[PDB]
Amino acid sequence: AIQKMTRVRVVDNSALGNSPYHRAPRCIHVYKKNGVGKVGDQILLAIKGQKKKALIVGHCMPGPRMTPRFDSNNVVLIEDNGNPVGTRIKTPIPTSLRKREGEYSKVLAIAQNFV
Amino acid sequence: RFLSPEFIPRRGRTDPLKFQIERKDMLERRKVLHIPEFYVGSILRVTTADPYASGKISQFLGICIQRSGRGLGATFILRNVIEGQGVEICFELYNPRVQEIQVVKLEKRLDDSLLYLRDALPEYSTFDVNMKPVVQEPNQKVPVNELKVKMKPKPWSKRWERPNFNIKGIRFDLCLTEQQMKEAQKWNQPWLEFDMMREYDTSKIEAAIWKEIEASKRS
Amino acid sequence: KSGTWWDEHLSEENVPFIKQLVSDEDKAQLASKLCPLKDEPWPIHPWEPGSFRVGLIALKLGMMPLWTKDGQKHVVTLLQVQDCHVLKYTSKENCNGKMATLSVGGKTVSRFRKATSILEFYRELGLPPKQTVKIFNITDNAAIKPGTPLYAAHFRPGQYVDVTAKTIGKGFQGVMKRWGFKGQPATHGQTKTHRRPGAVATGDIGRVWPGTKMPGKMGNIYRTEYGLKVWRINTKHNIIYVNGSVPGHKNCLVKVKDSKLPAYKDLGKNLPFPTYFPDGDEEELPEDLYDENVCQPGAPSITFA
Amino acid sequence: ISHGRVFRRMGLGPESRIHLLRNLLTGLVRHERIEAPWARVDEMRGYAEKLIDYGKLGDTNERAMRMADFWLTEKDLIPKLFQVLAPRYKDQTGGYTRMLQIPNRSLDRAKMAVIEYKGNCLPPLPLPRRDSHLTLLNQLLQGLRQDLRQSQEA
Amino acid sequence: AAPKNRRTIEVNRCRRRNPQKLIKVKNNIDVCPECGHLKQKHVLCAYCYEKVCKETAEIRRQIGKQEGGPFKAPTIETVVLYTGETPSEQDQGKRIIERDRKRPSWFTQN
RNA sequence: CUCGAUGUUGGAUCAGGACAUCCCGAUGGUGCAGCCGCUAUUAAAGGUUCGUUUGUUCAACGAUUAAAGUCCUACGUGAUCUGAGUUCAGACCGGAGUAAUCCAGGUCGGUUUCUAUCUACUUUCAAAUUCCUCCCUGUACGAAAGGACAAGAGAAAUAAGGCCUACUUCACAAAGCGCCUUCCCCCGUAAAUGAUAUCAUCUCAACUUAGUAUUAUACCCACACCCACCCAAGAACAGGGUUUGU
RNA sequence: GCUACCUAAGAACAGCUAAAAGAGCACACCCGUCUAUGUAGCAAAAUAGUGGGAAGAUUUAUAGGUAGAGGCGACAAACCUA
Ligand SMILES: [K+]
Ligand SMILES: [K+]
Ligand SMILES: [K+]
Ligand SMILES: [K+]
Ligand SMILES: [Mg+2]
Ligand SMILES: [Mg+2]
Ligand SMILES: [Mg+2]
Ligand SMILES: [Mg+2]
Ligand SMILES: [Mg+2]
Ligand SMILES: [Mg+2]
Ligand SMILES: [Mg+2]
Ligand SMILES: [Mg+2]
Ligand SMILES: [Mg+2]
Ligand SMILES: [Mg+2]
Ligand SMILES: [Mg+2]
Ligand SMILES: [Mg+2]
Ligand SMILES: [Mg+2]
Ligand SMILES: [Mg+2]
Ligand SMILES: [Mg+2]
Ligand SMILES: [Mg+2]
Ligand SMILES: [Mg+2]
Ligand SMILES: [Mg+2]
Ligand SMILES: [Mg+2]
Ligand SMILES: [Mg+2]
Ligand SMILES: [Mg+2]
Ligand SMILES: [Mg+2]
Ligand SMILES: [Mg+2]
Ligand SMILES: [Mg+2]
Ligand SMILES: [Mg+2]
Ligand SMILES: [Mg+2]
Ligand SMILES: [Mg+2]
Ligand SMILES: [Mg+2]
Ligand SMILES: [Mg+2]
Ligand SMILES: [Zn+2]
Repeated sequence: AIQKMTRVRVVDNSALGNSPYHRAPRCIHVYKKNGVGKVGDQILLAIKGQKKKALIVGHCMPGPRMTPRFDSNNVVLIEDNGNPVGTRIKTPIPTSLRKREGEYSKVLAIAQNFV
Repeated sequence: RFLSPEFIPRRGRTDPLKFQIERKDMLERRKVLHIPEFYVGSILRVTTADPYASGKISQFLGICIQRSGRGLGATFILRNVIEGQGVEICFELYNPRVQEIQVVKLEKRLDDSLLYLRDALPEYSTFDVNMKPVVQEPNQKVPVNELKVKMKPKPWSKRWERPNFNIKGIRFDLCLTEQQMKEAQKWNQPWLEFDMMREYDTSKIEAAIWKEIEASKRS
Repeated sequence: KSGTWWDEHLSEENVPFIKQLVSDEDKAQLASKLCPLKDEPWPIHPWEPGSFRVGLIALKLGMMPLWTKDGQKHVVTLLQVQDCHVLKYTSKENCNGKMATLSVGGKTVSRFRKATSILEFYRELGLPPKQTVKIFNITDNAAIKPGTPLYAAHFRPGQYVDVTAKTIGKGFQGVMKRWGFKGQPATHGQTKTHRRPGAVATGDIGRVWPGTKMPGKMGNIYRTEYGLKVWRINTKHNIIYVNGSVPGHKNCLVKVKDSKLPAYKDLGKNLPFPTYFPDGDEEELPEDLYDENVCQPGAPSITFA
Repeated sequence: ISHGRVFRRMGLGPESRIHLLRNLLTGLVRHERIEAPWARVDEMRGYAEKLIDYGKLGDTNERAMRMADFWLTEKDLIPKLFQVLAPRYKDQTGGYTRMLQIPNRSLDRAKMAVIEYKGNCLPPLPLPRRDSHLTLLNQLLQGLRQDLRQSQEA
Repeated sequence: AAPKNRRTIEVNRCRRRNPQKLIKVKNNIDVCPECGHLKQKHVLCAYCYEKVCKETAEIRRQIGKQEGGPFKAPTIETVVLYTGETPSEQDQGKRIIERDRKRPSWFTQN
């Protein structure tokens, strides 16, 4: 769904993600051997001239049945350890992400709405 | 008589026995889960078991924008805007994880497909998740909502103005100029509607299906 | 010297009569074989490690989804056994191979369209001709008397099978569709070179190696899908629900056999041996056999509690 | 690959195909028997059969009238369809036309066929007739039939 | 790509006289019982078909004279009546196309 | 050798081969505790990334990877493609020359034909590789820090072969972006018993064990109804069906 | 009788903007940017689309003039009957 050069939308409230910039956030690497990122995959972003890792929490490409499809490509900025940069995610995120609480426990804690 | 669209098989060389045995499974599932009558444009609330949700149950309310598939695999797509984020879920009618399908508002729209709502203003895709079901009177004609939506500026996901789509529920006069509408007419195929050999008559197929449905209800 | 066909010289009155006559004989011949165990059956030996039993010939009806109790979706292929009978038995000595063989045929066809040699073979067998005949390697203890009918309940849910059939024929195809070649760019000056093979060899050898990938006929050859799980058996219609997809088009004839994969070796201890005899069966099997993990159509909705 | 493609590719494209077929169908309604290349007659035969069904709906059915208006380029034939052809087949549910192969066309050796609406007033085509019931083979089978019927009643 | 060498008549004869290139004998030719001329089993007799077409053309020319113009198709059925015949009870209300010749034997009145 | 012509860089396409092995396998040594390394023996089945600038091969850099191997094949491959460069005719700059013109320099522009006669080839039908997660385990190891192997479980990517239930492009069907299946080994050494040489010694001593496949099995297999029609079979031919020949 | 330049006397240039125009948009008309096709071709230089100009140093019909040690040239060593 989300590959290199794909422009993404940061759905968290981090300052890095919401500050105005002349270039939109863009994917420059997907941490998957096939280079195609789906919900739950980490990607590298070129955002405000910096390199920051992000977690995909939604995309427009149809997925398996019974899974939500969003009108935008949504990502959440995280650190290398997996900690979220922001403190609140207002945009709804799929419940399927809760299968990955082992590694994404803190990111889920800041998610207000699930779909 | 409403025959759910998944019961009418698509034209092809499939052996009729395959459709007969598939209908036995659809009817056996229909007596465990009540699948109500609904159309594209109706507001539904679907409850499904989810292993990772809170309470192991999930509820989603949205407008039905597409009905597709045949047999056990038939599906429908619900659309809604939650916190400004448009979301769609393609539900499987006969998937055993579905607990309930509730028709919040039963109605039809000017089009058999509302995929163009993705390119309309968000207001036309926004429905309160806690809206109360509106009662449907007995033996009344299904209400046809003649709402024509206003579209966002081009480009759109698809060329909704092209004749092949045959969309009647869009305010084209507001969003498109006269020259743009004339260009779209270059793709018109006036001979298509009169091509008799393309007509697919399901009258006899539907009549036989109704007999199989009635037999199951007796046993 | 001019060619002839069955109803060339028949009058308006005789064409309906002949059709009805031959049709009834076919039905009578098939009904006479429904009691194999009462017609001097061969010895029924017990299953032993290393034993190989016969397979089936089935028609591919189509595909259908089913869900497991864990919520996962599995698509399956419906295979209907249509008039499957054992035709010939060849002993290990006469086979010219390491094992004995048992010939099986499936699906009745018109006698007016078969060669004379084939018709006299079926005349002696007392069965109408079959569309497809396949040869199954078996052990001596698995031999079955020619003329014995075979049913879908020959297999049981939980078993793994191999399905062999002719793939869909796509005719003469280029390298891109046939072999997955990348082709050449759409623009930037390509001159009449977009879907072509490119270089086919090096200049040194001054030839093309045998087996080089080139344009040619695609599909319409025998392929085998291994390790397909049997999810469900419908004994009334004699249909096998097999996991995934099988080669060939819908309504084609497929060869069904026990899976030969090493992981599934010696799993026939609980399977019917040498085959399933519904007449012999003491208790009639239910209309549907289900694997333990399959959600039956009438079961309550899944709940994760 | 053309699996399951039921329509032929003729004329200058999809539209021209319909117009080519429409001209053949219009000529058939007027003359009730025409000859044309075998493939084109075979393709048009399907439309010629369905046209009668629309004619049976009646001239008061607006959908039937629109269909007839399109497929009949000569408007004097629309009354004929509804008042002559459709009543003639009132007691039939199909098989309104018969198509037979005729000798190849002289100029280009094209395979040719003649198609006509059954029940026309024109001289009858030399239809292929089955062998008489009095032939040697048919008499041997008649005896076999007689015998079987006698054995069943007993 | 041009021929590197001339092809011999020996090679050319093998290509030209190959059984694939030869004309195949037809085994579906039979005599027409009505006229005696030859016909193919699956094709109508050429001689008989031409005879039917000649009569069909004559009748059609008569229909034209009665119609007397374009876009004048009748709304009633038609019956061809030859010399020495009159309309039957079933021929009432049908346009009568009169042919100035004796009814052909193969053409049966109905 | 070839100037009565063997078309000249890099790239695209498709790759055949070598092993002097980049990764994966198996071993000896270590200044090898462990985790990582270094070096050597054996191994060519399988694999060996995507981008910014540059015509570039290279190189630098960004982000990755189990790894981003070295070579040969007319510096593989233009009767398959590309023409940015180089290398005609126009032009400008610097320099040389009295000038015409010139420059291992730079710069902008600049026509890439071929209908295949022969050789070869056009289903080597079917055994698959790798990473990661969990677990083992915070165990072996170690002062601590740090931190495995084997076994087992799951989940993926790629490759090969198929398929259309749903999704998607679509709509009697063909497709992927979707789904399904995928099964053996490989030899370097490590060890016993035991002579020549009455100890010892794994032995181009007789011999024993790790240690091996007659690669297993699978697939295919009956064929003067056949004029004609239909087809999921197909360029033609062939093949399947017609008990569907008004 | 092509083409370069010239001489005599002719012809053509919609619509819109500006209203002043070797001005802009844009037909006819003239030219030939880029790509594909074509390459014994429809064509010994073309076709399709895309383009420059289109009241001017414009385009164009007719007749005449300049001739090879030459002509003519808004110099490309252009053009002077493929
Ligand atoms: K040379
Ligand atoms: K040669
Ligand atoms: K020694
Ligand atoms: K031309
Ligand atoms: Mg910067
Ligand atoms: Mg789109
Ligand atoms: Mg095919
Ligand atoms: Mg491509
Ligand atoms: Mg070219
Ligand atoms: Mg091209
Ligand atoms: Mg044509
Ligand atoms: Mg030479
Ligand atoms: Mg290679
Ligand atoms: Mg080596
Ligand atoms: Mg390799
Ligand atoms: Mg080279
Ligand atoms: Mg070329
Ligand atoms: Mg070459
Ligand atoms: Mg160049
Ligand atoms: Mg200078
Ligand atoms: Mg240059
Ligand atoms: Mg240029
Ligand atoms: Mg060629
Ligand atoms: Mg481990
Ligand atoms: Mg010792
Ligand atoms: Mg000793
Ligand atoms: Mg003047
Ligand atoms: Mg003007
Ligand atoms: Mg101007
Ligand atoms: Mg201008
Ligand atoms: Mg001189
Ligand atoms: Mg100059
Ligand atoms: Mg010069
Ligand atoms: Zn005749």
